[PDB]
Formats: sequence, C-alpha cells, structure tokens
Amino acid sequence: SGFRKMAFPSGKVEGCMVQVTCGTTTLNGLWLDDVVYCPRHVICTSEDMLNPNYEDLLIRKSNHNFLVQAGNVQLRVIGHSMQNCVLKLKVDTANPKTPKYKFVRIQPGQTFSVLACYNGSPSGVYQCAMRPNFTIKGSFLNGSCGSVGFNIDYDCVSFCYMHHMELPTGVHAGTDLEGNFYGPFVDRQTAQAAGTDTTITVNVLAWLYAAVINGDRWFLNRFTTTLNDFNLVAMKYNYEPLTQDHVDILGPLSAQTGIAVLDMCASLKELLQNGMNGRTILGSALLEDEFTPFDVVRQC
Amino acid sequence: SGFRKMAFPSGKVEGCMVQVTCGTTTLNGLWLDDVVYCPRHVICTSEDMLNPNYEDLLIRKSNHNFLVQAGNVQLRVIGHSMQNCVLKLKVDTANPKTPKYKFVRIQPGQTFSVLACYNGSPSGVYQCAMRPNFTIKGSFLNGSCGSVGFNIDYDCVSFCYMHHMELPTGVHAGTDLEGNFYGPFVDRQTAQAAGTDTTITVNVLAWLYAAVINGDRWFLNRFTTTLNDFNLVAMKYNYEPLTQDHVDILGPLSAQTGIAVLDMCASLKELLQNGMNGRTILGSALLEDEFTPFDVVRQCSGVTF
Ligand SMILES: O=C(Nc1cncc2ccccc12)[C@@H]1CCN(Cc2nnc[nH]2)c2ccc(Cl)cc21
Ligand SMILES: O=C(Nc1cncc2ccccc12)[C@@H]1CCN(Cc2nnc[nH]2)c2ccc(Cl)cc21
Ligand SMILES: [Cl-]
Repeated sequence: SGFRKMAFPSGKVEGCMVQVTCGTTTLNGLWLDDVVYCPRHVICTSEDMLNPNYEDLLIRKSNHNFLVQAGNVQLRVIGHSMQNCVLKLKVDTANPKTPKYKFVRIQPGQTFSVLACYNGSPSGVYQCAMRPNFTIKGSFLNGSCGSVGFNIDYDCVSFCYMHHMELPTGVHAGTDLEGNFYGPFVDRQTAQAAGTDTTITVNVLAWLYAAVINGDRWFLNRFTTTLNDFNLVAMKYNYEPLTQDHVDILGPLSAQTGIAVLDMCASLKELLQNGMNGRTILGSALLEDEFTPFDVVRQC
Repeated sequence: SGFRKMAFPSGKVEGCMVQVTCGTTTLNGLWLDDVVYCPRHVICTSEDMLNPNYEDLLIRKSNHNFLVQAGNVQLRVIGHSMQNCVLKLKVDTANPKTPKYKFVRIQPGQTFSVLACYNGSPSGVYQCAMRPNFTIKGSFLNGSCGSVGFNIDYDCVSFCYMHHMELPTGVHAGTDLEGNFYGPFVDRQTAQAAGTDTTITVNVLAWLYAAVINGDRWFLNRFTTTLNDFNLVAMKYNYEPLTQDHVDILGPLSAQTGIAVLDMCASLKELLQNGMNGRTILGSALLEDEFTPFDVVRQCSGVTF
C-alpha cells in the first residue's frame, strides 16, 4: 500500500554520464557505446546563441576542441557529427557500463525519470511528465544541460529526453535523443514562451484509481457522464480533453476497482466544481497529474 | 529553477541488492563485502510471526537453508548470525560493487532515499522523511522487505533504513542496518499502531526558503516572532517544536534569502492560523515537510554524487 512519486533506479544511466567541455562551456553528455550525445549548444559562444548557424560553427571545430571526461579519465574524441539539436562525439573507447538501451520519443502526458547532473556527475533523480505544452517542470540549475530523462523497460533503458534550456517562466525544454525538440522550441536565445499549460486528465483519472485502490473513496459519487459532457466541463478548468484512447487505457483500472471510466469522470467533475473541502487524496490537496495509467498499475 | 522531490542517485545501492529466499519467503538483502543483511522475519512462516522466537528459529537453520541470488548467480552462504532484527548471512564472495559505506541511524525529520526492490531487483527510487512517529509514508507492496533507505555523503553511501513491515494504516516500519527498529514497533504479526503523526516544522521552514529562492514570495510578511511564541502556536497545530539547533541549521538559507528564521516562522504561523486562501507554494496547496534544510541547499546549489 501507499503511493509515492517514484523514479526508476538511476544506476544504468549514472554509468553513462560524462562531462563535455567545448571552449568555455561545460555540460553533460550521455556516453553509450563509443558515442557521447550532448546538446549542440555546447559549441556556442553566447554571441552565436541568439541566431547560431550550428552547421557553420561545427564545421570550424576539430575533435581536439571537445574535452570529454568520464570520471577522472579523459576520453579521446575521434569524430563529431550533428543530428538535429544533438551533438554526437565519437570516442575511441566504448563505455563498458553501456546498458541495453533504446531511444524513444514520448507524447505529452508521458512520465519519465530525470537524472540531474552537473559536470558529468549525477546529483539527484526525480520524476517528470512531458507537459501538454511540451515543457517539463524540472529542477535544474546552470550546468544541468545534457541531463537525461528515461524509463526502464525491465532491463532496458529507454532514453526519452535530453535537457537543453530553461524558459523565462522556469519551465524546461529539450529534445529526444535524436535531437528533435519537444514543442515549438529552438536552441536559440530568441524570445520563446511556453503555451498555456493544461492538466493531464487521463493521468488525474489514473491517480484517482490509485487512491481508490489505496482505500480513499470519499470523492466517489453515484454519477456517470457522457465523454462529451465531461470534456465540456474539464476544458473549462484547463484540463486536457479525454479521448476514447484514454478511456480504453483506463480499462484495467476500471475493471480492478469496479468503477467505470465515465463514473470516475463524474467524480473528477465534482472535485473540480467543489474543491477538496479540507480533505486530501493520497496525501495531496491538489489533483496529481504526473502518474500515467501504466505507472499506477505498475506501482499498485 | 524548479523544485522537485529528489532522491540520491541509486546506482551505488543497486549494485548491493540481492534476493534472499528462506523456505517459502523471498525478500531483499543488502550485500556489502562478504555479508548479506536482510530482515530476520525471512526465517518465519505465517505461524511463527504470531509470536516468534527468532533465536530458536535461527538455531534450527543451516547455511544451505538460505538461497541468496545476486543477479543470475547464486551466492554460497557460509555463516548466519542475527543482530537485533537483521539477519546477517556471511557469503563466500565479497561484493565487487561494494561502495564506500557506513551504517547510520537517523533522527525523525531526516530524509533519505528508498530503493524499493522485489526479488532482489530495484524497481523504483523515492525520497521520504522519517516521520516524527517513526514510520515512513512509503510505497511498498508484498516482497519489498529488505529494501533500503540511504543518503549519499560525498562518495559514501550512509545506509539508514531497512524495510520490515506495513502497519494497518498503510504506513511503514523498519530498522537501521544494525537491526534496531525506528519507533515502538516489533517484527511480529500483532496489533501495532503508529502514534499520532506531527509535521516536521524545520523541514516546512526549509521548504518555504526553497519557495522564496524559486520566486514564490506571497506568504512573506513584515512580522517576526519569538521562538517560544512560535512553538506555542506550532504545538497547537500538531507541528513539532522548533529548537535553537533548527534555527541555526536554517541560518544559511536565512542569509541567502534575507529572511530571518523567526521572520519565516511568522509567515508559517499565519499560514497555519489562516490557510493558503486558494494559493499554492511551489505548486502545492499543503505545506511540504519532507525536505530538510540540507536537502534545500543541496538542490538549490547543485551538489553532485
Ligand atoms: O538556459 C540554459 N540552461 C539551463 C538549464 N536548466 C536550468 C537553467 C537555470 C538557470 C540558467 C540556465 C539553465 C542554457 C544557458 C543559458 N541560456 C540563456 C542565454 N543564452 N544566451 C544568453 N542567455 C540558454 C539559452 C538557450 C539554450 Cl538552448 C540553452 C541555454
Ligand atoms: O507486512 C509485511 N511486509 C510488507 C511490506 N511492505 C508492504 C506490504 C504490503 C502488503 C503486504 C505486506 C507488506 C510482512 C508480510 C505480511 N505480514 C503479516 C503476516 N502475518 N502472518 C505472517 N505474516 C508481516 C507481519 C510482520 C512483519 Cl515484521 C512483516 C510482515
Ligand atoms: Cl545547511
């Protein structure tokens, strides 16, 4: 019993964290096999940063301009290429701690663990969701660039995020491990603003099923709703629309607890209308949206 | 920017997790050097738990009754001894992944990371506080017994907790790595209840400084208070008393933000008597008490491990 925000054990990712230095910039790299992946902005001189031509800047670099450090050992860079917004530094040593891994691009609402690093050294591990506006609400200071987001597929690490930047509101933006940004963001200092964030409705419903499994039932009601009536209400509270895919995904939790999805949907409508009235759900006074249906089933 | 509940990187502890099987019970063990530590209740069946004589049960066991598995390799148990509520299985092979480590007993209010395991396999890592009532509000299913709580000090893992059981309210009880329980709990299937929990006041204050560092200032007020007046108000809302040690510990955060500890206490006093008024602090509608002052400085400064 109990319900916690839980990250994946970070050990397999720690063995991959290295420090990447290019001129005056030092950030983190992900060393997998004989390749170190890191944000391409490591080649910028904070003058290039506003409108950088990364192809032009990388063409002027040589392998000896990149200093890669894995622990107390300097790695030798023997090649450099760019895939979208990620820099790939080919090294002359394969990482012996390379786990079984895969590069996955995730969708909004999906959760993942972040291994926050500074100077190629892991300092903390936490849990995130890809916000509907494609930002992540992380905890990152200067030097965290190159920190990665991942999930563990029972032995295999699926890398889904690399941290690139912090937006003016303190939220974070980055890319998949193929360098493609999540969201309408670019790796430039140009004026960028995240869209208005919304609540991940399917995740809130998943978390309400976690509360029911844990014995919390006070928010349950005798009502059901149509999916369209629920979406009309939920959207007025800045909640994401719930699709038929989401309803289907909540099926196993619906079967486990005996509460139909549209029945739980009516509980959610009521909570949005009334608030909590001094009560908590799973020790929280707000509706939690960073637990997916897959996370709830896994944890419970 | 940002503030998250953050655990220590679990890598050094993952290399120590093994599966311990004794008869029909399977749980986790912590393999450090040539010894595997695990809850002594692994030697018990459903009948023993009602009233077990652990010395009598362990005397009837032989080294071959314990099956220790580190990954896909079976370890050979060459000795067995008991230290309080922990079982120590001496093995023929020293763990090559043994990190620099130390066994430490923590105090209520202190936080630590939990590496939740099942069948000697780590499945999740979460950060939690040792509640003032000595329970932990964990997330554990059957088979999690033997999962450990730790902190990382430079490059040294300080093991502070081993999970033993779940109380009727869903909260958890366990011991330090020397087998001594945290709290008035025993390792037996008996009617046990946790005491009434209280809020870790120093941690709430530390978390209010984290909110100020992150730009959330709405709760700040012009007022200050005496430590005695604050404690009289805090005692009334089931908050732990704040000692001069706590005030001193909050000193660096007080200096960093320009808000004196008793000045922040006056904000906390108002938050207690008046509530949040529909507002949030760090995205939370409740005052968070599972971040110590050291955790806040570490997170808002980037200390690495
Ligand atoms: O923002 C970044 N990384 C950081 C990551 N996480 C959390 C942070 C918290 C405080 C500071 C920096 C943080 C870096 C470096 C700084 N600046 C901003 C900038 N670029 N020139 C002028 N100012 C930019 C701008 C664009 C890009 Cl792609 C990357 C970056
Ligand atoms: O409670 C325990 N451990 C668990 C840990 N974390 C979370 C759990 C969630 C669901 C179930 C079990 C959980 C075990 C096993 C169960 N039983 C009760 C018992 N009664 N007859 C024999 N065993 C007891 C009783 C006492 C002790 Cl010390 C330990 C234990
Ligand atoms: Cl401090």
